[PDB]
Amino acid sequence: MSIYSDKSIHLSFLRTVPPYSHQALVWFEMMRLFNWNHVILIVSDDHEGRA
Amino acid sequence: GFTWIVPSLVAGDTDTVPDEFPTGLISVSYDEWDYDLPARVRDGIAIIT
Amino acid sequence: KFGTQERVNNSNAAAWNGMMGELLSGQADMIVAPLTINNERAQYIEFSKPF
Amino acid sequence: QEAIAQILDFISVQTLTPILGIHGGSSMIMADKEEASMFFQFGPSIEQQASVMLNIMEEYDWYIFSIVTTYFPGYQDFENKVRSTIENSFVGWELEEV
Amino acid sequence: FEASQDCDLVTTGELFFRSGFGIGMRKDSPWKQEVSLNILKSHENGFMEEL
Amino acid sequence: FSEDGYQMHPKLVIILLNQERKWERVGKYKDRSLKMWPVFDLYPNSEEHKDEHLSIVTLEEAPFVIVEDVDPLSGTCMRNTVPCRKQIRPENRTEEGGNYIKRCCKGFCIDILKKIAKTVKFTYDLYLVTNGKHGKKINGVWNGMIGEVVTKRAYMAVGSLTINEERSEVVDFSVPFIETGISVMVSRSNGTVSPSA
Repeated sequence: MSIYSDKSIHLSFLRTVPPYSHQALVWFEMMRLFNWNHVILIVSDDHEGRA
Repeated sequence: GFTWIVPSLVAGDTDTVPDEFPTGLISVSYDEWDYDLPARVRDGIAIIT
Repeated sequence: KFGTQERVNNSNAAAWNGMMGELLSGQADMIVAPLTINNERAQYIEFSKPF
Repeated sequence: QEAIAQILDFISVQTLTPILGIHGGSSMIMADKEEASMFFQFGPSIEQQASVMLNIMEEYDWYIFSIVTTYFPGYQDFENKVRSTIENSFVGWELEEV
Repeated sequence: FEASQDCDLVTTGELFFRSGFGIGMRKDSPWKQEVSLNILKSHENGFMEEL
Repeated sequence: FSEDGYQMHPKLVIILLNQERKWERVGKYKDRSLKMWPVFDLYPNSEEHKDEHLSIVTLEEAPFVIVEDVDPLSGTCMRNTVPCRKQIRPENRTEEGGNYIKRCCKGFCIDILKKIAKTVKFTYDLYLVTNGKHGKKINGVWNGMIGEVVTKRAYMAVGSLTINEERSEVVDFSVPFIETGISVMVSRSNGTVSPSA
């Protein structure tokens, strides 16, 4: 869950693996592969999407 | 000639102030009158009603 | 309208006024009119050399 | 103590009964309330405070300013709220550094 | 005055850098103030003007 | 409240650190408006004279000193106009409650003061005269801005004010900034013909 990433609300929280938000790095990494800078993003409206 | 301005958090309690803070430090804080059970509750109850 | 930003009608607003905003929305892909080239607009769109 | 209000937010989540507070920790600024949770505290919003800082600066007409911040919570938005508040106005005040 | 004197020569344009004429004296002259009053009177009575 | 759950319009106070350990509220915030109180005379490091207090009084005359009414909606003087206040007291009314006026003075005279003030670097308060207009000696007593200069209610008086021996006698005057004086304004009716070609 992404909502734990804000240190402000949960300041003691650490996790073994990266959130869904950090998954975009892969998507970003994915972008390297297609050699396309233009894409479209569809997100739900929540703390996780905006993050 | 340089001046500093602060949000609520740094001021904290009115009574305690390390003088490490420079003088002329400008900051915002909640009203003394407001900070009384008297009205915060009076108000809160009014809100409830 | 040709297009001017409006600062404070309710929330702060963009240079979406008249014809220019339409372009910002992506509805219009090109403006072909007697559109004056100026600093204000050049900050957001691309002007050709003056006709 | 700041933490007591957060516990109470959890309680709101737990029992769905309205709770509010008039002083002290319950009053302190807290994480944006989860929509499901119901809760009232007498704490000024970060954005509001930033606005007051701007009004104060405007009153003394101190146009030129910088922001020193830390990684402490709400720092990124503080910049965002200021950007909007500073940006909207016609005046040419200057942000020097963040 | 010279422009009047010859008329072979002419003055042109608009007077720039306007200035008042006042006696020059060493500082602290206890009379300059009186002088100022006196020349003031010269203007007041039309003497300065008459001359 | 607001979506975060904090009160939408909580009461708040502007506070400063007074000398030593004291927290003194410089001002208070009510609703939309920001209340600023100059609790400390000097925001400077302990100097008191600062810019010498220079309450200045003037009067409206066109073009030089122009009074304009500020936008009601667009609160407070806009851009160039500098505030000038005279307690708006009905002189005839006995009570004569005087609330300083909110009309903004602007023009050549104001602009000159603004330019000179920066070099001078002295801060000043500007208001409008009520009694006597341009200084006048009636019977044994003076009137106008000169009165406030004599009463020490004004240090310096600015305006379209002309110069004369009496006033130079009572108060020191600056050097003149514009060529002026008494003059005539008339209609020119016709031109003369002489057959001299």
